Amino acid sequence: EQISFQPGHIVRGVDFTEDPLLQGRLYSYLDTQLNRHRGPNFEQLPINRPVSGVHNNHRDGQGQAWIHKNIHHYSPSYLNKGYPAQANQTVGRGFFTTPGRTASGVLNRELSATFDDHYTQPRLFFNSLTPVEQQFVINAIRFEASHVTNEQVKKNVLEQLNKISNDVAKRVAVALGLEAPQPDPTYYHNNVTRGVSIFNESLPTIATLRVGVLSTTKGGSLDKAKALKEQLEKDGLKVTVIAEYLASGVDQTYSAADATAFDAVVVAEGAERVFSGKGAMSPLFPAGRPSQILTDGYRWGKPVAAVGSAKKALQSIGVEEKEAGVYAGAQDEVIKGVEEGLKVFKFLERFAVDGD
Amino acid sequence: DARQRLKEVEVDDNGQFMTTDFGGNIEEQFSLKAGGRGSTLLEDFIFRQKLQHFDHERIPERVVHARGAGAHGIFTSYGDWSNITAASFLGAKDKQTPVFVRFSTVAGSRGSADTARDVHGFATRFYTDEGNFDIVGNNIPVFFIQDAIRFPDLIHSVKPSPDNEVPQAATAHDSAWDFFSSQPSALHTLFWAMSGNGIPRSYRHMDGFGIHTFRLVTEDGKSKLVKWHWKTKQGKAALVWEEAQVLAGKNADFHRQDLWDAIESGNAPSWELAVQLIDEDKAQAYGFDLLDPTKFLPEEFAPLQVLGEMTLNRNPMNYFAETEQISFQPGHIVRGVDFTEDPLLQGRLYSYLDTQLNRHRGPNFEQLPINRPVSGVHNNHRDGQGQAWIHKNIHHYSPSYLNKGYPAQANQTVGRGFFTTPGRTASGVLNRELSATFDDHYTQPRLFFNSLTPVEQQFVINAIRFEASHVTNEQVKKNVLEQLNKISNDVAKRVAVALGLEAQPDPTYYHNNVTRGVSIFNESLPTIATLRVGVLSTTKGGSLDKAKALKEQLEKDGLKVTVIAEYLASGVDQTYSAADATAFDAVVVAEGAERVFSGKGAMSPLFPAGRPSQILTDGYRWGKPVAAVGSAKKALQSIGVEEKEAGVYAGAQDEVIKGVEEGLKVFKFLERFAVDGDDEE
Amino acid sequence: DARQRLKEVEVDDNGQFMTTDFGGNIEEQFSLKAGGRGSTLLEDFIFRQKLQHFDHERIPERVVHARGAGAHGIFTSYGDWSNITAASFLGAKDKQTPVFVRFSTVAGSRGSADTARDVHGFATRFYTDEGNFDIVGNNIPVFFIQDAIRFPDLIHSVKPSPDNEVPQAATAHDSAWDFFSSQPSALHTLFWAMSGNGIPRSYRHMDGFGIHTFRLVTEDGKSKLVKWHWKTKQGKAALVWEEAQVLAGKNADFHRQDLWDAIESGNAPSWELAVQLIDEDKAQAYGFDLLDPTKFLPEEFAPLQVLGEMTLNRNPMNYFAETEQISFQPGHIVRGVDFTEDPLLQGRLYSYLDTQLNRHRGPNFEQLPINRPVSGVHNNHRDGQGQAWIHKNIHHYSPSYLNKGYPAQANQTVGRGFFTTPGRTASGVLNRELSATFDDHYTQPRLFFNSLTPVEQQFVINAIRFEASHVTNEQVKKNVLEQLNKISNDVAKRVAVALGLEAPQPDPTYYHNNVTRGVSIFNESLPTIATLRVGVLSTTKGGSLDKAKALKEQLEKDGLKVTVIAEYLASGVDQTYSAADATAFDAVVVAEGAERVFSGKGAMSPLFPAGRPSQILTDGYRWGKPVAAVGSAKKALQSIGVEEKEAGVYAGAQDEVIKGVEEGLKVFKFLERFAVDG
Ligand code: HEM
Ligand code: HEM
Ligand SMILES: [O]
Repeated sequence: EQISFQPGHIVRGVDFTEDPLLQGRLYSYLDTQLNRHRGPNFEQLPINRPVSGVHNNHRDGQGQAWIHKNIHHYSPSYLNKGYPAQANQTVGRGFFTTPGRTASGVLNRELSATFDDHYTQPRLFFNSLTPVEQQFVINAIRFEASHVTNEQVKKNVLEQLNKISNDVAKRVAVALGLEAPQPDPTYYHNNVTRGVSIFNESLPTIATLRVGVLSTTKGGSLDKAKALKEQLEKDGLKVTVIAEYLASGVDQTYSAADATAFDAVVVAEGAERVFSGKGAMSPLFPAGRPSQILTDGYRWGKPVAAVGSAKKALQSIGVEEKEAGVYAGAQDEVIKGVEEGLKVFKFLERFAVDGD
Repeated sequence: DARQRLKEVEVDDNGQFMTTDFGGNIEEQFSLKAGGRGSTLLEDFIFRQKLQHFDHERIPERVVHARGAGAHGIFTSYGDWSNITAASFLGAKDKQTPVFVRFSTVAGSRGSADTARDVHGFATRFYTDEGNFDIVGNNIPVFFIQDAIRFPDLIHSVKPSPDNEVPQAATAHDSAWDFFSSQPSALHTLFWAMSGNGIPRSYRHMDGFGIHTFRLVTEDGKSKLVKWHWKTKQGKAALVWEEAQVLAGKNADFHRQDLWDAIESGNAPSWELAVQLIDEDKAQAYGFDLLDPTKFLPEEFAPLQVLGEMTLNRNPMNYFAETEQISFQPGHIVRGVDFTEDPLLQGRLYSYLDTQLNRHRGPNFEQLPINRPVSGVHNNHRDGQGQAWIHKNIHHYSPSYLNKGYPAQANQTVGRGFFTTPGRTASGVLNRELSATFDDHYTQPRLFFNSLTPVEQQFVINAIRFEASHVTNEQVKKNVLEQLNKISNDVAKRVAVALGLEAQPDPTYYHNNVTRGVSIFNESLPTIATLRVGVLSTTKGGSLDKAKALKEQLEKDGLKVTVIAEYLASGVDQTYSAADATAFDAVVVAEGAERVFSGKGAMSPLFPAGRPSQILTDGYRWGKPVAAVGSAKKALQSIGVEEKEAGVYAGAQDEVIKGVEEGLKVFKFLERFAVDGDDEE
Repeated sequence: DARQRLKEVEVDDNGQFMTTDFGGNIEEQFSLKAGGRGSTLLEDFIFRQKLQHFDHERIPERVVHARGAGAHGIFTSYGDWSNITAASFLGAKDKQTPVFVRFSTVAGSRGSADTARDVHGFATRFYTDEGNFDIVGNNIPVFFIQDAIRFPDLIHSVKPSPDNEVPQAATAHDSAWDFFSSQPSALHTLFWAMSGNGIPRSYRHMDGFGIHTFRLVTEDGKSKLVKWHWKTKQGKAALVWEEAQVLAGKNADFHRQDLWDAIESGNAPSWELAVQLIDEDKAQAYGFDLLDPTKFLPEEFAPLQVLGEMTLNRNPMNYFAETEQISFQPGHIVRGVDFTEDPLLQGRLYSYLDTQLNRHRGPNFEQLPINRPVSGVHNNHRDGQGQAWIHKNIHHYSPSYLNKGYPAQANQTVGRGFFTTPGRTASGVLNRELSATFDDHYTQPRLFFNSLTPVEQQFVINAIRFEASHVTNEQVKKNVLEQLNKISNDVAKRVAVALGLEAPQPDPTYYHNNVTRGVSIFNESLPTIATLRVGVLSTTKGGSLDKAKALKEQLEKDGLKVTVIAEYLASGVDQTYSAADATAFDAVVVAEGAERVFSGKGAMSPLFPAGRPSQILTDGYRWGKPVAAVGSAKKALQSIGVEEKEAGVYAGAQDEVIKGVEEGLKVFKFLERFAVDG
């Protein structure tokens, strides 16, 4: 909470540029520490202290934590013998502004005309995402803009999106009940660039990813869930065994469990008894909670699985083993499948695209 | 070294390159500019981090006692006093505890003169091994008011008028004497402040008082009422008002320079810690209520018992970080000491904790190096502005299974915890009154006046005369007269003369009782070490060689000698232009220097006209020992002083040295001050 | 009434019962206690709200200029100055703007003496109808340093030594003169502070200067370089150092009481606002760079042109809320004015905004009554500590469809917005350097010294002699002499005498004999003696008091403040000898018959310190004041070795003394009583 970042925390060998956003940040971060720490000595706090040593003629201030020896706290001075001494580019490893930087032109309250294109690179970014990745962007916009009560603002938003892509504006306009505007091709283009997409690449490792194992205290499901858990942990996964209560080997109750906590959900064999009938109706958890966890995990694109007879749990929510990211069969097959699925992480086959 | 613990926070910049406050070597003598004669750039991070720290240097001055100075030292107990207190720092003979002491005035702001007339603060912190114990005292044993809720009224009335902020550091204005006359409990402290206690010669020449009755408590819970006393081993000594006034202009740092010089020269000042001890069942047995802070306990009823000695022998390294930032509290109490139901002390406990939030602008001020105890802090406090530690215990609450019970409760029988005096009780109705035992506002002011010497009494009357003559309102002055008349009809009569008001007796509280230990001028000093002699000389003739030999012999006795002349020739410490009699405790004219007291040598571009005659005149008129060697006798003659007057020494070097050193013990020669009735025909 | 807008925040407690800060009538003279002699209860909410507020009264003093006093007034424009500036408060003849001015010293803390020797602040706020415009000036036209990044260095060196915090409000110590000699740009302001400008008689007797070159800008963007000047209508007047030292102890409030009294008695002080105006192309035309704040522009090259007059006629009602809390800023600029590339001014703009965060502990200090503009505040700032308004505009951002564009942008053409001078350009490399045109630190100090009268020069010599003699380090004193030698060989030699050192050989590089007008104090008599003060030394015995009353009545007819002094406060006596000192008066007059307290029995009363009447008269003579005695009282003058034929000493009948004293007060200080080297 106390650490105080600053873009002006710069060292020899680095300099700024005339980026007008950066320029004002340098002022704002120093000044704002005076509010958050109500004093000028916040760099003396342990988490803010440098390791290299502080030697200057600053004194006093609220919460002054040091006692300075040098009583000639000024420069230049004969009485301190020139110490602390000036450092620059040539002596003392001092900071220095880049020697070649020049100023030229009128003092202005303006921005360079070179800044005026606000649409090309939004179009470039959208172009460089996968089709369902693109649909995530449009569905975010659809959700967000649907909260705007003012009609004119919504049309203003559409007018601006239409300058990025006519198809984006058309697809957002449907959610808003607004007309598809006519193409404004000035900034349209089809170029792509690497390194901006998330969903076009599988994960380099699955270590620390979380597997929820839905089990039950009745029968022999928990012993199988423990065996499933110990194998998954060998790959560096964090595995939570879930049941009706905290029996031996249970990490969490159904009452406290949610699919949002896990990157994969697998039903232990025998636990299909909590997905329909009497085992699904219990005072120890909200009605339908095990089915809701599997439904959530499926609908949010996670790897989902069931071992042996627990395939019935997949059937009870209309999910088929045919599907990508869905695994059934015996334990070793489900383990290998779930582990492969975590590399994919999100199975975008389960998300509808406009006109698909 | 009493400052030893502070060495881990000390910063040495010698031999180093300049840096920012976040590291990185820099230059910070030129702003970054857009072109040769261009404007300064916002990206000059070096400029802004430099000037931001400058712009935020100041913190609020103390709401009272803003003006003062302090030093580190050692307290040594003279014995194992566990028969009267469980306090650790008093638990063994020759047990040593580091101290810090700050002295101060009260009314004036941070930059006002040391030699204003005022009550003086005398605050000691003991860094004991069972926490910080503070005795936040004054150089006067009684306070103005009886209930802490009245403190803003007193302080508002003696501080400057709120419309023009006039006058600085002075009680000599309408509102102060309106309050003194409307709130007669104030008359006792007023008399003390009108005496030598109001204009002491130095911090080292003051006694100190806790004022309040406190309690000492033993391990088994038995208690005794106690008054704290500091007895100066340098002797009490005071100026005269007409000299203190000039000194306020010539050297506003007179007292803080005095203490700093005494410590640097190896003449560390000392005070003995002494107590008066009273049985609980005798709290109301000495003619007043010992809960009443407007009273002191006469030593004839309970004598002083010395417990130990404090010696102040280290100056601070950075005044701001140590002296300005230190936060005294009467709530800084330890096992073996307890409070009393004194209604003034009661509210102080709240007020000194609260005011730290204003001065330090955060609740972690006890983490400042000068405020930290040496004994260790272990509790469940967390966060706060400027939190300087990183706590390991994540279970920051009690009671708790998870933290195993630690940090654990300490009380009377476990962990040497603090405990309130076990026998203390409350009885009666909740009330907004004061006990009728507090009613007498005049008897002890009269006892104090009765116990001063005749010229000392005249100093008191002349201070009131000076102060009350500044009161513009006629009725306030008459109100002051009526209240003074209740203490002493003669005092009221003699004050009335100066005010042009009419002199009748009101004898309800009159009496003739005296008590010891409240006078200053009835006793000579036990040592003249560190006292200052100004040797007036000249650069023409042989006077300087003689002045140097005079200085040499005087310095052998521990005196600080300043040889003065027209310019800084070899052997001269100060010029006449820069010299004034207020800086010295005695003035000696070196032989031959009589040439600068008349004729050509007295009119020179190098110093103001008449300056050597003025230094000698001031010195004589202010009661100092004055002297002239050999032919310099003529300088005494030129100002009309005779060679055989008390405290005047003429003759050869050896007898002058001897006479001056004897006169420094007397310190002030009071036959030079007229007393009412002296001028009658 | 200049204070009219402040009347809605004034609070009258007369006729009322005491309350808490949250309402409810209370008593607050007794703590709540458990039993008759019992402990105070935590539930005494009355006690804690009263003491909490007292406990938190103090705010940090100003980092510099901590010691000062101020007043309200009116500024009146003498003309329509639209030909040189778009500034609205200068836009019509007889246009009136409320002002508040604070005067100050620099080094001392809040309780330090007014008559310490120092540079003096002279800060003026115009509450214009287009925002607050501050001229944050000094009583001296040049500053110590050339780049704002060196301000902590200067101030640390002048302020008390950081080990013991000694000395208070004084440059007379090692670190300051080490700095003056290590940083030679400081010598010009140093000389000014060593002159009468360092010990002025009153705030009302100081000129004022913006110091920096600014720009005036017309509606069409044309600009002129400008120097701001305040010219006192009371005349410039100074004390002598040996007098200012005594006055520092006898009345630390000498200057703040002088201004308070003058306003309260109907003697409102006035200053004329005047400018020097030069073209852009003159920035380096006069042998120095006009961006250099260690140089002033001689009036021979550009004369003063008066624009209007300011008169201070209202004292504050609450010092703290008005004088203490007011926050000046050179950034308080309005349309029609612009900055220059003065590297000292440049950094001030950052510093005064930032420091308010420390002094007021929050971002809303402009909302305080003394800081508020009269022209209205409309922007999208919100929240912050102590937010005192309730904003109606919920769309607190721009640009925005939903707020319909309001508040709207204002610039040169729309809405009378501020605008930077359109022709200003930047050229060259980013640099941490100063222009070589800033190099000469000695010519103008010499010019200043050359332009003082011979005794006025001795005062500067004797100030340096006094100051430098406190420097304990031998080499620093030698470095001082080497730097003084570059200004004047004679100055160095005369200074070296007091130091017992040998002055270096002449260094003629910067020597010259040029003089310039308007920088001297003692070469001009005072234009008015109104508000000047006469101490009348009388006695209660005999008929002296009646004559002193008649002498007082006649003197008051010429606008003088008269204090009749005697042994005690008899009828007609203003002050006792015990309370009196010569520092309080501009002239001292012994009333006939009062010679009886200068010798014999009458001089030995217990009612005052020995010799007090003779010391008052002695002090007044030696400090250069007009002194006089009526009739038989000339024995008092003879008792101190002074005689009637001297300049500024008057004797004879009452009619003769009054006429002589009043004309002597115009001269103010008689310089024939001060010895000059040689
Ligand atoms: C016997 C009565 C009193 C004595 C001997 C006394 C003594 C002192 C002393 C010596 C100081 C300055 C300590 C230092 O040098 O830092 C001080 C400060 C102070 N006093 Fe008192 N005082 C008394 C009464 C009171 C009362 C009744 C109150 C309020 C209820 C009060 C409130 C304060 C405050 C708020 C400070 C400022 C503390 C700080 O800023 O650190 N005093 N007092
Ligand atoms: C020509 C040069 C300067 C002049 C004429 C000048 C004048 C003044 C004056 C008159 C005040 C007192 C305002 C008042 O009465 O409240 C003041 C205060 C102050 N000055 Fe300057 N000064 C100068 C240089 C500087 C510089 C170079 C800096 C820093 C870069 C600086 C920083 C400050 C600050 C921080 C205050 C305190 C303001 C406040 O607390 O409200 N000054 N100055
Ligand atoms: O300043």
